[PDB]
Amino acid sequence: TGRPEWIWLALGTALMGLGTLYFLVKGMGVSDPDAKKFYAITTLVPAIAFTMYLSMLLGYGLTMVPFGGEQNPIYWARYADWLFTTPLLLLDLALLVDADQGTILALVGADGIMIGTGLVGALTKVYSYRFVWWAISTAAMLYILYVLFFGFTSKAESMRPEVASTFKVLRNVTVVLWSAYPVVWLIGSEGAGIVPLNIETLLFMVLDVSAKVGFGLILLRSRAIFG
Amino acid sequence: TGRPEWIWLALGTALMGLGTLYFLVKGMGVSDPDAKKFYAITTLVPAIAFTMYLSMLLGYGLTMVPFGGEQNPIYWARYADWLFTTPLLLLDLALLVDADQGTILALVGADGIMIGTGLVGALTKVYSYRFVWWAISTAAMLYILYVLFFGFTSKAESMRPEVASTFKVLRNVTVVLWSAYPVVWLIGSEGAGIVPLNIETLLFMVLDVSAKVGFGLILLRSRAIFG
Amino acid sequence: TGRPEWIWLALGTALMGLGTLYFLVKGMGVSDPDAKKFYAITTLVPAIAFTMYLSMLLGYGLTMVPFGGEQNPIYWARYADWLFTTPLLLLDLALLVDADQGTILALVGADGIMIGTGLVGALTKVYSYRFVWWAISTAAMLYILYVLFFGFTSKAESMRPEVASTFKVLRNVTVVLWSAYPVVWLIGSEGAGIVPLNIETLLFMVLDVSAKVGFGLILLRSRAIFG
Ligand SMILES: CC(C)CCC[C@@H](C)CCC[C@@H](C)CCC[C@@H](C)CCOC[C@@H](CO[C@@H]1O[C@H](CO)[C@@H](O)[C@H](O)[C@H]1O[C@H]1O[C@H](CO[C@@H]2O[C@H](CO)[C@H](O)[C@H](O)[C@H]2O)[C@@H](O)[C@H](O)[C@@H]1O)OCC[C@H](C)CCC[C@H](C)CCC[C@H](C)CCCC(C)C
Ligand SMILES: CC(C)CCC[C@@H](C)CCC[C@@H](C)CCC[C@@H](C)CCOC[C@@H](CO[C@@H]1O[C@H](CO)[C@@H](O)[C@H](O)[C@H]1O[C@H]1O[C@H](CO[C@@H]2O[C@H](CO)[C@H](O)[C@H](O)[C@H]2O)[C@@H](O)[C@H](O)[C@@H]1O)OCC[C@H](C)CCC[C@H](C)CCC[C@H](C)CCCC(C)C
Ligand SMILES: CC(C)CCC[C@@H](C)CCC[C@@H](C)CCC[C@@H](C)CCOC[C@@H](CO[C@@H]1O[C@H](CO)[C@@H](O)[C@H](O)[C@H]1O[C@H]1O[C@H](CO[C@@H]2O[C@H](CO)[C@H](O)[C@H](O)[C@H]2O)[C@@H](O)[C@H](O)[C@@H]1O)OCC[C@H](C)CCC[C@H](C)CCC[C@H](C)CCCC(C)C
Ligand SMILES: CC(C)CCC[C@@H](C)CCC[C@@H](C)CCC[C@@H](C)CCOC[C@@H](COP(=O)([O-])OC[C@H](O)COP(=O)([O-])O)OCC[C@H](C)CCC[C@H](C)CCC[C@H](C)CCCC(C)C
Ligand SMILES: CC(C)CCC[C@@H](C)CCC[C@@H](C)CCC[C@@H](C)CCOC[C@@H](COP(=O)([O-])OC[C@H](O)COP(=O)([O-])O)OCC[C@H](C)CCC[C@H](C)CCC[C@H](C)CCCC(C)C
Ligand SMILES: CC(C)CCC[C@@H](C)CCC[C@@H](C)CCC[C@@H](C)CCOC[C@@H](COP(=O)([O-])OC[C@H](O)COP(=O)([O-])O)OCC[C@H](C)CCC[C@H](C)CCC[C@H](C)CCCC(C)C
Ligand SMILES: *C\C=C(C)/C=C/C=C(C)/C=C/C1=C(C)CCCC1(C)C
Ligand SMILES: *C\C=C(C)/C=C/C=C(C)/C=C/C1=C(C)CCCC1(C)C
Ligand SMILES: *C\C=C(C)/C=C/C=C(C)/C=C/C1=C(C)CCCC1(C)C
Repeated sequence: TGRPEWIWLALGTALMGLGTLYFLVKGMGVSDPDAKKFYAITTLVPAIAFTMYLSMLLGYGLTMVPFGGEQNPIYWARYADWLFTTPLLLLDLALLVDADQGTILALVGADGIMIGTGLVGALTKVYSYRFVWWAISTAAMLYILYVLFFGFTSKAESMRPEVASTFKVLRNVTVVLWSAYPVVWLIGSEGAGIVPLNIETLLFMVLDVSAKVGFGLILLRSRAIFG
Repeated sequence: TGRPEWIWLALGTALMGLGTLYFLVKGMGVSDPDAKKFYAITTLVPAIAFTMYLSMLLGYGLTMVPFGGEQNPIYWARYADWLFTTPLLLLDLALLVDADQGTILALVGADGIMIGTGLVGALTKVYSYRFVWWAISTAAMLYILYVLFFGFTSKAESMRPEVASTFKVLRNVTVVLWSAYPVVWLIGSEGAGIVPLNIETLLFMVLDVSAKVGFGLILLRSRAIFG
Repeated sequence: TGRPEWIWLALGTALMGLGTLYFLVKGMGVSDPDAKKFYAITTLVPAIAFTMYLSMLLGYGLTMVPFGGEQNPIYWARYADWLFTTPLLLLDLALLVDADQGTILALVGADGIMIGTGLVGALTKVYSYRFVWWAISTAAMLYILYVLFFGFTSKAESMRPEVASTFKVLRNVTVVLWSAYPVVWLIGSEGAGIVPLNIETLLFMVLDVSAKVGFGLILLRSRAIFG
């Protein structure tokens, strides 16, 4: 159930909000129309995660789903967060590496499915079926990382050294971080309960703040984002 | 509860639908690819408000939320309306003043949060917490008006006189109208019941029709929208 | 109720998934940045329909709505599908014929309403009112077909012969297919039960696979999609 993890949600909520503040109060005197963009996408990610973590802390983003043979505590807010948050992150990588609108659209449709499917997977009452949805979502995810790692890196080799290198850093970080989510989900309170909801939230809190604030920090503090 | 306000919802529904008709049957012989755009965004706002007001009149957009210590009548349809309607309005101002894609994205993310947060605020069961959400939403809103008023106006000074002036009119109107919503909400049936749901709907009906039809009229009837 | 149509949903789910696979494993060695786009939009349509059909087969996309004087089986998943699927289809026609951003935005707002209204129509408890929503949705739809048929065709006459002709084929197909949905809906289990949910699903399954996979096949297998 949901109560003892309140602390990881409260600390997650705080780091998001400050993460939003620092990024906001940093990109104010930025005139470069490109940087101005990078700040917008990057600043919006924590602003969203903030509202959603806060909803979990206040107990709104928590619902109870019956499966297996019991009433399970499912934090749906996570997906309302990820749904807009993951695409924005993808967009940061795309502008940086200057991706084709056709590939951006594909990655954005791949992503929406990943979360959409992951949300359905978290609310399905037939315990067994949840894993079917987990599969479809993890497949979609790999598609995204295959393109980010191989496809994008290729597009990064035609940009100036600052960009190619910052992209490299960002690329390694998303690929490692992203693949943690599905594992955490599979062993958490949405799949096979091998790990308590207590620790699960402590894990998703580290994985999030790193992917949202961490990632923003790496990028925003480089010159890779200028013309 | 919801019944005695049926008349403000029925008259709101009518003004929206006619508002859609007049704008539609006005921009038909428009060839200018820019005006053609302004009509599209501007015409869609009332078309949406129509469907949503109609849902309130038909009782679908009304739900009952328990808080404080009673069952409260909450018209959720408003946000399903605003969520797409406010961003479109923002887009009208942006094309007019020729804003950066980075600022448009920021204002659109600021807006989505404002309504998203406002929706959560209207459905939260812990009476006290509703105001927390009200705060976050009103903060987001001010961000939007700060940019519209100071930021955009600045971008309007480099456009031809017709545009700068029409923008001025539009700018004053949105800033005054927008700031009424949060006040109406705070004193209405979603916050502290100082005002009955009866009058509340009469207020939101004036504020809406003015912001959607009124605003469209001001703009659409000027030459500010041409090349 | 929902059980005997499981077979049309299972066969629909399969044709979607394979439809996704074939399109995916076809557009891999495509370098043309335009084709690369057409594949993205076109490939995403079946990928979405897949997830949604699967949700119906697994029973998640089915809900029970009380109206008339009974409990009715309503597959809401259809609209979660159509909402993103129809706009993508519209986008295929638009890029092909090179439409104005103002018209694309109008058709996309027209479409969102059509499904949005159609969804409301399927969940409204006042039997009679459902038809009101059906009307608004069918009106929106005609608007879309009026533009596709007359407006777009006009834009197609200034493209090379391969495009104008492929567009013609695509145009006839969408206009005939699209207009079947509202009729099927009116006589199905969402309106007047003249037809059993059994056959209704067999009809929507043919109409979908044709509109999504069929349409993609026609387009994707022509050179109309290259520069
Ligand atoms: C413009 C765009 C193009 C924007 C589109 C935005 C929109 C479509 C995003 C949707 C995102 C999705 C992923 C989230 C939905 C998940 C869905 C499955 C969950 C839905 O449930 C929550 C929903 C409704 O809340 C409820 O109100 C109903 C009506 O009154 C009730 O019937 C429900 O029951 C009620 O649910 C709540 O309460 C339940 C309580 O039950 C009780 O529990 C207590 C516990 O102590 C006790 O046991 C009681 O006895 C028992 O009864 C609880 O269980 C439920 O979980 C729930 O709390 O909420 C609406 C959420 C809102 C939509 C979130 C928005 C997210 C943020 C703000 C988005 C910011 C986005 C912008 C758009 C991004 C910009 C970037 C772009 C430019 C790219
Ligand atoms: C393409 C894009 C990128 C598009 C995305 C669009 C989408 C994500 C927008 C979502 C917008 C959000 C903000 C609205 C959701 C708010 C949410 C909290 C409220 C959800 O509830 C409503 C929902 C479901 O209705 C219900 O069906 C369920 C399943 O069958 C039931 O379990 C629910 O209970 C039921 O809820 C209804 O009935 C309740 C009745 O209870 C009873 O009351 C009576 C009273 O007399 C009596 O007491 C009974 O005894 C008692 O039981 C009632 O209380 C509930 O309130 C409710 O009526 O509805 C779906 C709504 C649909 C999604 C609205 C769409 C809006 C319009 C058409 C959008 C047009 C948008 C286009 C996309 C814009 C284009 C522009 C772009 C280009 C920028
Ligand atoms: C980034 C974008 C800009 C993306 C935005 C995406 C988002 C906004 C799309 C929304 C689309 C809309 C149209 C779908 C919503 C329809 C709505 C009316 C229906 C909502 O209900 C379903 C929802 C919640 O499920 C439920 O969880 C709640 C919380 O725990 C519960 O309170 C609910 O009751 C529960 O509902 C389920 O279970 C019910 C069961 O009742 C029982 O029935 C059994 C039967 O045997 C028995 O009788 C039991 O006794 C009885 O109690 C059942 O009746 C309900 O129907 C339901 O199953 O589900 C969330 C769905 C999720 C949002 C779908 C996503 C769709 C896909 C994956 C989208 C891919 C999109 C990308 C974004 C496209 C990319 C292209 C762009 C670039 C253009
Ligand atoms: C604890 C908190 C997390 C809780 C708060 C609630 C929160 C959840 C809601 C907040 C809304 C949030 C979504 C906003 C995100 C904004 C972010 C995406 C912005 C990124 O930034 C993008 C820029 C767009 O730039 P421009 O205005 O167009 O400048 C043009 C210039 O003239 C150069 O032109 P040239 O190119 O031709 O040379 O934002 C515009 C730049 C502006 C001109 C300057 C704005 C300054 C700010 C108003 C002040 C900084 C913020 C404050 C310290 C406090 C934050 C609270 C918030 C509510 C305002
Ligand atoms: C009471 C009502 C509110 C209830 C109704 C239900 C309602 C909720 C649903 C309605 C759908 C609604 C969302 C539609 C909004 C549309 C709006 C955004 C349109 C704005 O307008 C944008 C234009 C796009 O223009 P184009 O076609 O591409 O023209 C190109 C030309 O050749 C010049 O080219 P050049 O630049 O190279 O020189 O719409 C295309 C222009 C067309 C070519 C002309 C269209 C004419 C109309 C079909 C007729 C006018 C409407 C009718 C009187 C009745 C309205 C009912 C509605 C259902 C159709
Ligand atoms: C049964 C199934 C339906 C169930 C599966 C679950 C499913 C629901 C979820 C799947 C996700 C799905 C949404 C993905 C849709 C993708 C689709 C829209 C893609 C359309 O395609 C768009 C391209 C973008 O191209 P690029 O990478 O940018 O190439 C640039 C080149 O260098 C030329 O540059 P130049 O222009 O300058 O000359 O996708 C990128 C091209 C890549 C570089 C090549 C990718 C190859 C694929 C990874 C392998 C093909 C797929 C596999 C056989 C199996 C499919 C399973 C799926 C999970 C991966
Ligand atoms: C908030 C930032 C990031 C980096 C979020 C990423 C989220 C995912 C990669 C989620 C993936 C999932 C999978 C692959 C399996 C089903 C459940 C998840 C949605 C958690
Ligand atoms: C339909 C047109 C307009 C101009 C709608 C504007 C809506 C807002 C500015 C809503 C603001 C809110 C705040 C600031 C506080 C919480 C509740 C609201 C969503 C009503
Ligand atoms: C999946 C592909 C297509 C071509 C889907 C098209 C869907 C429609 C044209 C739906 C139209 C409806 C109307 C006009 C009436 C109310 C109910 C519907 C949503 C089925």
